[PDB]
Amino acid sequence: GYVPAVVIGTGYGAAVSALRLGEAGVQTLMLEMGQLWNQPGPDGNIFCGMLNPDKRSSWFKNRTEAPLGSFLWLDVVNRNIDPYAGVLDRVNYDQMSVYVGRGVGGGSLVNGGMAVEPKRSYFEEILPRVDSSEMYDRYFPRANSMLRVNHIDTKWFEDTEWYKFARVSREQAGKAGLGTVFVPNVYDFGYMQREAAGEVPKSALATEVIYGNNHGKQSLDKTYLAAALGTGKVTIQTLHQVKTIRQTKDGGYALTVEQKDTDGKLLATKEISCRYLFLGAGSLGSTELLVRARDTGTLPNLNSEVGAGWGPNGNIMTARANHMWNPTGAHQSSIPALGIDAWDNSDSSVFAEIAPMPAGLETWVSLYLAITKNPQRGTFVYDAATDRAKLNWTRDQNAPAVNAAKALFDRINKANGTIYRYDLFGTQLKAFADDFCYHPLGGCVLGKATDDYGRVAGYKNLYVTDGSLIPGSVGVNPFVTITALAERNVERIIKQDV
Ligand SMILES: Cc1cc2nc3c(=O)[nH]c(=O)nc-3n(C[C@H](O)[C@H](O)[C@H](O)COP(=O)(O)OP(=O)(O)OC[C@H]3O[C@@H](n4c[nH+]c5c(N)ncnc54)[C@H](O)[C@@H]3O)c2cc1C
Repeated sequence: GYVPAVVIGTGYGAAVSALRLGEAGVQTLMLEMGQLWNQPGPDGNIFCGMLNPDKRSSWFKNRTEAPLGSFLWLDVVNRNIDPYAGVLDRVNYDQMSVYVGRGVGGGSLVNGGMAVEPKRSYFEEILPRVDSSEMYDRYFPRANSMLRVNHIDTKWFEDTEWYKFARVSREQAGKAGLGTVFVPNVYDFGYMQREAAGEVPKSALATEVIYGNNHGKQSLDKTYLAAALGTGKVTIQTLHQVKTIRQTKDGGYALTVEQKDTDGKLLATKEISCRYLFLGAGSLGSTELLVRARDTGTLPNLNSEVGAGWGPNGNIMTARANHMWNPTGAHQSSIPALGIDAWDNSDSSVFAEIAPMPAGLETWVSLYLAITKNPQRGTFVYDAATDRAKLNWTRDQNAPAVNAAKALFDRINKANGTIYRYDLFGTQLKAFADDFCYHPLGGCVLGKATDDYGRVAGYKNLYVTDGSLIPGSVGVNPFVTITALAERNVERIIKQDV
């Protein structure tokens, strides 16, 4: 049927949008292709941990996979599984694998919780048409509060075995003249202290994050989406995937929406129409919907920028082998707390999170997820034969990102007399993982495919809200930027359009 506003997806852009729509009195339906994650499973927990993956770990795969960096220790726990509506989706393109969350809350279910504001001078570089004072004065603070960002206690951090891995890389980096920074998070650090004291059920301290956290992590279902539901004007329908979007003859938008069960069986195909349509399906999902709509003729006035301008936030993973006298610990909190900030907006910039590893025994490995400044961009290109967007990104397009990450970590290795690991990513000697992405950005870039508030060019009352808006790079973990931009956008759209 008809509903005034429809929001596609339930990640950061979607959740912000729906809350503010509901507070404005606009009856809003959110359509989420994944599950509402609230049913205890066979182990009594909602989510599987990284040491006990099962079908809940994976969106329609037939075998579990080790977390990137940890195959050498965690392939032993991998098992065949039934394809199921699990929480983490590795989306494979030709030369890039993009990891995304599937469920009510999107990537907030599976992410590391790291809540980082971009450097203002970099924000101003990447989005020169956006008023940066309103962002820093109003919208970043608003996002920080609503997301429930918090800060680790420094004495606890210094003392606990669960962060030895972070302290080891801090000391090594310091020998190279390189500084670290604490990383704010939406995981409750007070709860985490109580986990270490044996006072509450463990989650971060029980090798959970990338398939969800059973405790501690304030994902969007607890924050923005709970508040949106609280308005009395928002509902969420799950296992509902939007397939097509058209402008109806009488105005507004009509959607074809497939309802499936958790085995992927098609239960129904529904038509849902609306006055206001907000896309929050992610960099991948929103862009795919719009490239499909353009190239199959259902939104024929979409512009040529739809699909363009994608980048992986310069994501590169690498690892160093510590000296035997610098063990990183068998017990590593699954939530990172420290990063190395070597980001000065130049082409050598690196912001790298000191990543835990889940093996649970001493490996001497330090793992890092680097964020770099690489101008290369890909394009999503509709394939009408398979009805899919294809991302045309080739691995050599990540050479600038690898080069920047390598130059930084070479400094650390030189200062400490250490070498890289070469065996963490596959059998072939490869120190830098250069064909994954946790932070997809772009495809429907703000001011290119849309106006400066995410209004899709060529259409009225059609909005994009999410990581597809960002021009390929933000220099930090992206969800705070997505959230703050979405706060800015929906406030203006409600005032001017609704
Ligand atoms: C392993 C991992 C670690 C990460 N760690 C961090 C971190 O610590 N800090 C950080 O800042 N970022 C992190 N990220 C990235 C962050 O989660 C991501 O940038 C945001 O979740 C993107 O938000 P969007 O709203 O764009 O989008 P997203 O959160 O991906 O949500 C899109 C939602 O739309 C749903 N959907 C898609 N298509 C459709 C459709 N056609 N119909 C219906 N529903 C649909 C989809 O299932 C999902 O629930 C991480 C991500 C991963 C995968």
